[PDB]
Amino acid sequence: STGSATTTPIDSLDDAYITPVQIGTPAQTLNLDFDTGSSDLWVFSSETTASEVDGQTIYTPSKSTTAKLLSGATWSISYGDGSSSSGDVYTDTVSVGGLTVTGQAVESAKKVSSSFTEDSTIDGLLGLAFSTLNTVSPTQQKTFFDNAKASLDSPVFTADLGYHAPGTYNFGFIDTTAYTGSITYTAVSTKQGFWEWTSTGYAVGSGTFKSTSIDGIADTGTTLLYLPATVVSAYWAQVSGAKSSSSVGGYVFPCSATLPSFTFGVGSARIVIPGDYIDFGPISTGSSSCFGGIQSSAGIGINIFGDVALKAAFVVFNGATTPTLGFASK
Ligand code: NA
Repeated sequence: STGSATTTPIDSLDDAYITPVQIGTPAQTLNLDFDTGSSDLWVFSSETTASEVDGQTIYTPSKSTTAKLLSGATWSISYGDGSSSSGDVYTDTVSVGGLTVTGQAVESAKKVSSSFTEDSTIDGLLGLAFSTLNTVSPTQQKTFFDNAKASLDSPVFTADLGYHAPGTYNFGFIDTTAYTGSITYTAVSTKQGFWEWTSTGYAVGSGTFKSTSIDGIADTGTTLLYLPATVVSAYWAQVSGAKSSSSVGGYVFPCSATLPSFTFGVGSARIVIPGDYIDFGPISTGSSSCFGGIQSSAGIGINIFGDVALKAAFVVFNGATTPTLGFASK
């Protein structure tokens, strides 16, 4: 089997991407944030505290003929941005892009933090990291990918995120028309439960490539590119008037600037992030200070290749017995 679903930016900055997901019988379609940096599939629901729901579409298990309470199971998760959610668990039928899993754990939110309530466009998350990070207790649950895997034509999914445009998540096949050149595969460590890999270095603009190992994760649920402070300072030093602002919470730059590209290494291959991808616009409405898309990872404890980096590539998440990542230009 295979599945193919379009993923759409939630706003004009590509802050996140939503993908429609069918849950239950008859189908209830919710727009989920597919997150390769977490392992829970959780949704706004008929159980979510009413004051914490503001425009989201909810899952109502009582209206699904295939829903069953997973008795005694609870979940609670905290993300890198300080947001959180928690609740109870149902099993139900879940379909993505025509690929169906029966008996998927659907984690129903009783509580969500303010950042979730305030984002009316995101109805929940669908985690695609390794199932060792799933928060369900006392019986840990599998991701949608892990449950689908054995049915898939190939044990893979691909992320093809757009810049200011829709893109695609495919399950079970490589679309050889969706990229240019060849795919370069690189080793993955699953020790921390993430799609963790080592980039071979970077360049700023037309500058020379610096060969240096950068361990980090491929995370579709993170908007920005978080890298070591040395790398990030080297980038922003090429932008006149750029500075790190403790008041704003990262590097800002004059909105009048033209940003340089950023290149990262994948083995002997190179992925180029155009400068435009690194502009996240005014810090507040009407400001002439713009927020940068490359930020320091210092204090986060891991480097994160988030959407700024991933949307410059066709990315293969190879879930074979020995997992690997693949990157191609597009
Ligand atoms: Na922000």
